[PDB]
Amino acid sequence: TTIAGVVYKDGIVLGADTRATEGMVVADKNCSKIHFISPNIYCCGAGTAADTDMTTQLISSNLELHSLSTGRLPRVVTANRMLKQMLFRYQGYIGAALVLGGVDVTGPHLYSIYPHGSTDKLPYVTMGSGSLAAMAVFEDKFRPDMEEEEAKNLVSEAIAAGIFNDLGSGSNIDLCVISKNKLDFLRPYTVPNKKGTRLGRYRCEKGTTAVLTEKITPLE
Amino acid sequence: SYDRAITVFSPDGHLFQVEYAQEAVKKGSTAVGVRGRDIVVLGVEKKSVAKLQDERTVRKICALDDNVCMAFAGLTADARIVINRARVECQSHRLTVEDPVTVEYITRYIASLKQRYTQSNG
Amino acid sequence: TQNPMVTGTSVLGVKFEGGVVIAADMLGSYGSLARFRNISRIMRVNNSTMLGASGDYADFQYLKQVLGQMVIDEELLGDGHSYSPRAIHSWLTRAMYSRRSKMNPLWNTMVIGGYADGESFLGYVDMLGVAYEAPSLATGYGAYLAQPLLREVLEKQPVLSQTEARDLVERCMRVLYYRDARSYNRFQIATVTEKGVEIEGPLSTETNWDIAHMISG
Amino acid sequence: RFSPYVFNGGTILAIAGEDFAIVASDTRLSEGFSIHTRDSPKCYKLTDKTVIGCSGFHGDCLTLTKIIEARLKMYKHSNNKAMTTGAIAAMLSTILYSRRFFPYYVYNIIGGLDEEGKGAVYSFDPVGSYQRDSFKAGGSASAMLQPLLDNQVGFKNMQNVEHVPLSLDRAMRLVKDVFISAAERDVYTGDALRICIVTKEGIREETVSLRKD
Amino acid sequence: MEYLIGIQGPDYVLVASDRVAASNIVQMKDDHDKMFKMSEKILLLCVGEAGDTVQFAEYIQKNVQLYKMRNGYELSPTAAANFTRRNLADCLRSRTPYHVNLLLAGYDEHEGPALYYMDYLAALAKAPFAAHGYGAFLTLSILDRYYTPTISRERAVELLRKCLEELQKRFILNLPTFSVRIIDKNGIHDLDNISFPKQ
Amino acid sequence: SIMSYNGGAVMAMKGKNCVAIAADRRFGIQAQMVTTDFQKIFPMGDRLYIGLAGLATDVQTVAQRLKFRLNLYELKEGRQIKPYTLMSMVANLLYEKRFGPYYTEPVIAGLDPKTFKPFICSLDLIGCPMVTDDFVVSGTCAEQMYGMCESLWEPNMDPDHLFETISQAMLNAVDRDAVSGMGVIVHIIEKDKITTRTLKARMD
Amino acid sequence: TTIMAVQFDGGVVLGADSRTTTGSYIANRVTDKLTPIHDRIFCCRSGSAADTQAVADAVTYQLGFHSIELNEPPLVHTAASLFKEMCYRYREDLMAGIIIAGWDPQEGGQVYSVPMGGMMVRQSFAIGGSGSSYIYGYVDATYREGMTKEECLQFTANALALAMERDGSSGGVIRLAAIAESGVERQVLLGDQIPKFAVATL
Amino acid sequence: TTIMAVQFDGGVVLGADSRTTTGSYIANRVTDKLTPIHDRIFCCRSGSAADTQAVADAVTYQLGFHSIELNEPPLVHTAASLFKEMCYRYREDLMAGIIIAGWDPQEGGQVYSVPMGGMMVRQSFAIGGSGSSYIYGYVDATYREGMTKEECLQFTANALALAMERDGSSGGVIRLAAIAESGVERQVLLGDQIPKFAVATL
Amino acid sequence: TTTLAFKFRHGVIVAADSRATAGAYIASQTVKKVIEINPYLLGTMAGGAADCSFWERLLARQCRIYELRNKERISVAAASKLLANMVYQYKGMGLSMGTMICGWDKRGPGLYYVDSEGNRISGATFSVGSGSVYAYGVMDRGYSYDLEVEQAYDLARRAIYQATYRDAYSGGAVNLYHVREDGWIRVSSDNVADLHEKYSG
Ligand SMILES: *[C@@](C)(CO)[C@](*)(O)[C@H](CC(C)C)NC(=O)[C@H](Cc1ccccc1)NC(=O)[C@H](CC(C)C)NC(=O)[C@H](CCc1ccccc1)NC(=O)CN1CCOCC1
Ligand SMILES: *[C@](O)([C@H](C)CO)[C@H](CC(C)C)NC(=O)[C@H](Cc1ccccc1)NC(=O)[C@H](CC(C)C)NC(=O)[C@H](CCc1ccccc1)NC(=O)CN1CCOCC1
Ligand SMILES: CC(C)C[C@H](NC(=O)[C@H](CCc1ccccc1)NC(=O)CN1CCOCC1)C(=O)N[C@@H](Cc1ccccc1)C(=O)N[C@@H](CC(C)C)[C@@H](O)[C@H](C)CO
Ligand SMILES: CC(C)C[C@H](NC(=O)[C@H](CCc1ccccc1)NC(=O)CN1CCOCC1)C(=O)N[C@@H](Cc1ccccc1)C(=O)N[C@@H](CC(C)C)[C@@H](O)[C@H](C)CO
Repeated sequence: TTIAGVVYKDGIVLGADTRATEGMVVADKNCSKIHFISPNIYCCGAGTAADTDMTTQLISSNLELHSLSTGRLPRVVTANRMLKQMLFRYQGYIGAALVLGGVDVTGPHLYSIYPHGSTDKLPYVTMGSGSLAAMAVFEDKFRPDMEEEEAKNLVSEAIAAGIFNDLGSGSNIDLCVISKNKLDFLRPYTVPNKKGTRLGRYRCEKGTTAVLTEKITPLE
Repeated sequence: SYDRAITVFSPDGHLFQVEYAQEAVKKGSTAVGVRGRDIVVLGVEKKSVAKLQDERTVRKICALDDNVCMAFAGLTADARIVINRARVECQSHRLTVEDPVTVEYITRYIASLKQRYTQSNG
Repeated sequence: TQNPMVTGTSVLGVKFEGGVVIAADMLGSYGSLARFRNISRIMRVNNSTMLGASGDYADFQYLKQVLGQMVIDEELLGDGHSYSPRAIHSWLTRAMYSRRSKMNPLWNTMVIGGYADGESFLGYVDMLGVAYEAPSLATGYGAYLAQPLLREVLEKQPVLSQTEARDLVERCMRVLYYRDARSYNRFQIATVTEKGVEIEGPLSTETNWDIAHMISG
Repeated sequence: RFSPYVFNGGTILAIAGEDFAIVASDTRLSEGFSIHTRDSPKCYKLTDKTVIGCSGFHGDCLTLTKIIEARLKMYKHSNNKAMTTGAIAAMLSTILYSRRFFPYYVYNIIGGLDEEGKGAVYSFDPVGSYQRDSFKAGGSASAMLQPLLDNQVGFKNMQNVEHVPLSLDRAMRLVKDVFISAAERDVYTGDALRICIVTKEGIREETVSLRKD
Repeated sequence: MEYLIGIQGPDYVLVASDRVAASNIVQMKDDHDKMFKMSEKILLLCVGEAGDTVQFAEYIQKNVQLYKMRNGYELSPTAAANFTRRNLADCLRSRTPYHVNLLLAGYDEHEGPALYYMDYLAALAKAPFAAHGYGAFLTLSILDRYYTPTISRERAVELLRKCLEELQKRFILNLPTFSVRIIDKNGIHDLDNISFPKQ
Repeated sequence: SIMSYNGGAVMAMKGKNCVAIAADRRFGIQAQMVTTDFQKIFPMGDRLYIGLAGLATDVQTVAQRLKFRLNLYELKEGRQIKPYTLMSMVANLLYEKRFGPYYTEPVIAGLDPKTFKPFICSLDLIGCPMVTDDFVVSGTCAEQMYGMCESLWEPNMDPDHLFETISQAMLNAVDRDAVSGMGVIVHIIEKDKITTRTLKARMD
Repeated sequence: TTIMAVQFDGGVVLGADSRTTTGSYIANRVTDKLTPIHDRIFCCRSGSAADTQAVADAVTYQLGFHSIELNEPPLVHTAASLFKEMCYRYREDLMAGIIIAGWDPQEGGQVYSVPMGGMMVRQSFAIGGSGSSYIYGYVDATYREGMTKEECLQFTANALALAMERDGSSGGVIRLAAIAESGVERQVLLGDQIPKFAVATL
Repeated sequence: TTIMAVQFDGGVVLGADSRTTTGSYIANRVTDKLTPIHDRIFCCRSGSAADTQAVADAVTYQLGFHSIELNEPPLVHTAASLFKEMCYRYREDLMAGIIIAGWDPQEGGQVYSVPMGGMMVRQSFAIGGSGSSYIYGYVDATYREGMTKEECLQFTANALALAMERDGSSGGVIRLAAIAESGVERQVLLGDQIPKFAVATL
Repeated sequence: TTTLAFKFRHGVIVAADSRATAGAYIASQTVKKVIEINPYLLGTMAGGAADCSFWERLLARQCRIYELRNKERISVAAASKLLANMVYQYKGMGLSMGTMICGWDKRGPGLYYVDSEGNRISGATFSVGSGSVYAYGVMDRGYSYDLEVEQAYDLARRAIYQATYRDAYSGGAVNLYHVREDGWIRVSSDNVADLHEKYSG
């Protein structure tokens, strides 16, 4: 996992790769790791896939209930509290490293949440197997109050570093821009990796597969 | 749960609920049984012949095990309960003890069950 | 060595136009303790090559002794032949693998920089005898932090000037000082050109800490 | 304690034709979750007729390579002739078994031409067990490469298909294809594919490109 | 160590087991029976751990009989097999798992003869013939070599004899005698015990 | 490995307006084969199949409990189930045992009962969903299956090319694995019909 | 971590480094290790980040409800006692070294230590964290009773600087907090602001 | 244990505690840790008693023969090099932390450290032993270049006192040695002679 | 693996599969598991591939040197004893190896089983490998000393086949050799896929 998150002048940029592995084999070439929490809050997930999924879904649900009862737009601190308290209650057995980003009535907020339940509120964060590379890119080329396209470039650059330098990351770069009045969920923001084109035709023509038994069954 | 005393003593020393249950038995279809030398016979009366009803699904005679059979009189649903619990007990006896079951034993079990229901809360 | 004691962390290397540059902090750590904050982890092996070392400092001192002796031994003959950087790299590979196979490794990971016959050399050697050549090298946490930066530049511009490479190195040392808990804000830069090997004195890295005042918002 | 082994990845392939022999490999050297270098071919030219592919632990790869070189020279000095391919295979077997109780962590495939000019592959296991093949894969992505070649070169599981001998061209595109596919799934396979073709003319070296993730 | 074997014919199921109950290095019983009558047309061949076998087998048995009493008709061999498999699978990840390997033989008035195989992990699989224990490793191949779907019960018994004789030849365990029964439209029939006059 | 105890292989492929799902037929315990006709693919309704590879017991059990919940679903609601819905259902069922998981990796292949839009996904043993547009594999020979699928699969295949493709993939992947094989079964399902074939395969 | 708290007349002075590490990697070079429990009650965290954060939250909760229920400014000893109860009860499940310090209308400036055991003791000054080991001597030779607020400030600044210099698990920036009846004066020493000392040359 | 050695102009100053422990028991509350290797070459021992004693003996042997064979006052660097060779060669079998210091006609007062690794480095001053951990900060904040002999004496005295106060494995008495061209001036600080520091009260 | 060998009136029949695995992965199906030591001496091969190959090759070398030195051919007993003695010196070191030395001797047909464990026993029939039990079944159910040649071929081939059917680590192709007095002869090499068609229908 090679996710990341940054805070700029008008809001927050979230980034993530799309490689999912089992063993040392790529299982999913295109996996969405940027999750919907609330219409103003998104969260990148790294670690145990099912854990990040179910956790992010559960907290999203609880926040929907929350805002439904309050009638207001959900705060980021709330998602942070829910996440950290749940994760801490399970003492790290839920393999969920998270980058929580969102815009509030109080402004832009970015948290990093480790599976043991600890959180850090920082202007920029990275998580995943490729987090060191991305963090290097951030530490090298970050400045406070960036413009939107600048921040998008920085984050995509970080995720790219993760993609090419870490064997755990690969494929595409997904971004999510969140300002005080806009939500750009750019899915394929960049496809820096492409499968080589086939040089042959290994197409098997009808009949080459021997059959022992057949049974057709009509439907409706 | 429902912690309420249902069957209690009356000032004259009667258990009214039990007597009422006996009156409910009195309204049941007649059920007689006799014991012979090499055979034993059980017969039940007024089976409420509607001729549109399947006779099999309303029999008042039920087998508890290969050794013991049983007829009843009164509330049929309650009888279903008692009969099933009796069958289960008949099997459990085989489980805990290699030997099958005596008629006296399963009778004692049924009786104890009924009494337990005469002295339990709710 | 089965259990390393006093150790040094990352070592960086990168080729440039007509030379090679290498960096390494001057820290010897005893676990989490910054025990010896003034030691050189860079050696001048003759005039065409140079060596930076990560890992157990004592074993590095041993290799320093041995290599120094080899260079002296060769220089005594004066037969017009000398050890090329590639040769030194090959020898070091052989040695590390030999110790590895004796189940008694020299707990070191090394970067050899050099310049001979107009070509820039940069070689990596493990404690297991894993060795290779590359335009950029980073040992330890550098390999996770500095190397991604180095590759980003080298794949956008293969040839760098000496000043460019030096800048890149400085920035990488800054990143390492930021993120590596066993590093130190006091490092050395060695350089090979046709003019020879030059090791520059105690350098510091400028640090920005403005993100300290971004707790609230 | 201390482990004298580390897996450095790498995939390797050899195909034997009627008058040629292809030995190809990726160029990625990695360790753990990191890339050591993208320019590290696993192919080694032994003789004009023989090329060796070595994958696995890089230390043992280098060492075994240099050993094979030295012993080639020795044989040349001893018999005034170059080592035939099969001879190199047998020698490699003995050398590998010489460390039966401290093995080289190396998967070896030898590709070349025999004494009749025909192509030949020899596949090895880390301790010297070898056999002659028409085509074989080894290294990390081996299980991804093998099944296709079983189908396309061995014509296995195909009904009423013709047994046309593999040409150099088709073999080349097959190699490029299986490596391109392997780069998709194996995380240890990528960067570049080096291919070595061995014919009566000699040894050509081609270099296709693979993805960098 | 225990041995089970089942061979399904066109209209019958032939089952056999060893008669040895052994502990440590001694045979403690030479007439042990590994079969459990569950229906008039269903046999359960259970084998394995010490108490687990008898406990589990008897539990299943009494539950099947309970079904019969409650409903007036017996479970089909298939329903029985899936019942036992359900019970065994439920206890697999519990505090008290039953380490038992089993065969289930049966005859249905509709589906005919049936033989089932069950791992201790409760993996149920129907088969024309099966075997449990180390002896299986020596007998299954033989069953592969000579079995035909239309085999007569006489020929089936002869095949069983080939298997048991093979056990007498190669197997290091004693196993002198064997319980043999058959199941058809007329229920369970006890056959003459295949035995070998050792001593 | 627990997964390798029984072995097996399950694959699903996408087509034009059709879909395919295949699996080997061997039921074995470690190294010995017990049965050659073991069902690993179960119909969860018309034009919607699931294929479970892994520990045989958990294959059967997950299949059965899934059929339980499915039946209850199609009873409570007056409709057949959508592929996505079935996927989420399986995911939930598996994740309920997060800390004591079934050892099986399910693969769902079907057509949208309302539309006809093809659908293939796979899941963790703890129920993490993964939807693809080409193929999905699960089993002891996953690497071999990936090898074949990455080189044989084409986009818009007709119900005949899809069959040949998934069949060659399954056969040639399985033939390089010792605990997968003893026959291969393929279900090719389309809007009008379902075609079930057992391939001619090695039995060693 | 290197945490510290010194008591002067009208209140206390708190100090901490800002380095948070997982393994040898610095997951946060700028952590705020001084956590507000109440208006004039702070705590210094060391050990597991998750543990100390959770405990700090819980104690803030409890102490908030308690102070509301009493309608009085909470005693520092009370906060320290809540921390003590939590850390002692779950000593086998928590990795926490805490220094609870602050001002209180009844007892003035107070500093309490709650080390990993779960015990509690009031001290004139307290140090904790991995780096504290390297400054025991300095802090022993430099401490003088009757220090002014600014003197304590400079004191903790120097000590923390030394510890950060020596300890690899400590570093980054210096966070200071001054607590008295007046309120809370927080400040941050970074770069050249951090006290430097002569390193041996020849 | 806790050793120390500081370099001044015309020579060096050595210091050590005197506690030798096996487990938590003090097998010798009055150890002599400063061991003479040659007329003006001393070494400070820490770690295994047996190991350091054996190595010290061996080095005294070798250096004696060497100095006789050269007919010259042995270089301090040479003694340090013998210690270095022994400790590095048998690093997996020895538990020794050594500080070799002394005077030498060619290089004057010298101090070298040979920690458990087997490495060797010259330092303006050096500390070792279990107690050294507690005085890194003090020794960092107190050291000043150009110290006089008596200043170095007082320096090591104070540092050792602090370390002994904090470290349980250190204590007993303070042994000091002054080495210059003049010779060797050894002395012992005991009881009230040992520097004391203000302990926190209220 | 799944090799087997039995001696009857007309010599010594030897048979084997050809599968070679590296875990569950099938690394090869074209392995010659019957090593041709001498034109009168064969050696089956099961267990560790490299171990068997190396040690039996060395055995062949030794037998050749014996032939040159003593101006006569080595006996089956002497060859088996040689191999057993060589292997025994490495007992406990982890050599996985179980082989059969077959041939024709001055004492007629000879067959020995030799272990890496240290076993060395002469016998009529033998089956070695992961699928040895399955082979033992059919082989024992069909063996006789008075078997005619083609019958013996059928028995061996079928036994190896059934073995490959049940044993997950046995397959590929059944190879069959016949050892006669004037030397051995390579009888057959039928693939299992074909033998399936032959034996089933
Ligand atoms: C100073 C800095 C001394 O180091 C301090 O004491 C600080 C103070 C606080 C504010 C952090 N202490 C730490 O930084 C602390 C020490 C520690 C390390 C390991 C175990 C216990 C304590 N380290 C951390 O807080 C980091 C920071 C982030 C949130 C990651 N986290 C970790 O070190 C965790 C520890 C959890 C753990 C894992 C396994 C067994 C026991 C505990 N690192 C991991 O968990 C690593 N791993 C991968 C993820 O999940 C499985 C385990
Ligand atoms: C110093 O470092 C400071 C004070 C901190 O330790 C001092 C000063 C030195 C120069 C004397 N060092 C010690 O006090 C030292 C610690 C040590 C322990 C173990 C190995 C190496 C160093 N104490 C000793 O060396 C002491 C010497 C005499 C007995 C006074 N012996 C030991 O500590 C025993 C080591 C032998 C050993 C045990 C197991 C495996 C291999 C070798 N340790 C014992 O426990 C001895 N014994 C058995 C248990 O009950 C008590 C008695
Ligand atoms: C198969 C895909 C769809 C998902 C995959 N799942 C799996 O790999 C699951 C097991 C997960 C698990 C089970 C029990 C206890 C803890 C974890 N594995 C299996 O289902 C099959 N095997 C059975 C036996 O052998 C090993 C696995 C996964 O989560 N992969 C993680 C990495 C991982 C963590 C822990 C255990 C196993 C794998 C991932 O992709 N993580 C990325 C973030 C995403 C996917 C949210 C990142 O971290 C990046 C890409 C680096 O890997
Ligand atoms: C690459 C293949 C073709 C050969 C294979 N080699 C291997 O498996 C080599 C052996 C490495 C080794 C190291 C130290 C000491 C000894 C061996 N291992 C590896 O290549 C790498 N693996 C690492 C993880 O997966 C498993 C192995 C092998 O020998 N397989 C044996 C089984 C075996 C025995 C002992 C150790 C390991 C494996 C085999 O096929 N034996 C057959 C007969 C012979 C002559 C081929 C039979 O046993 C039949 C087929 C059943 O397996």
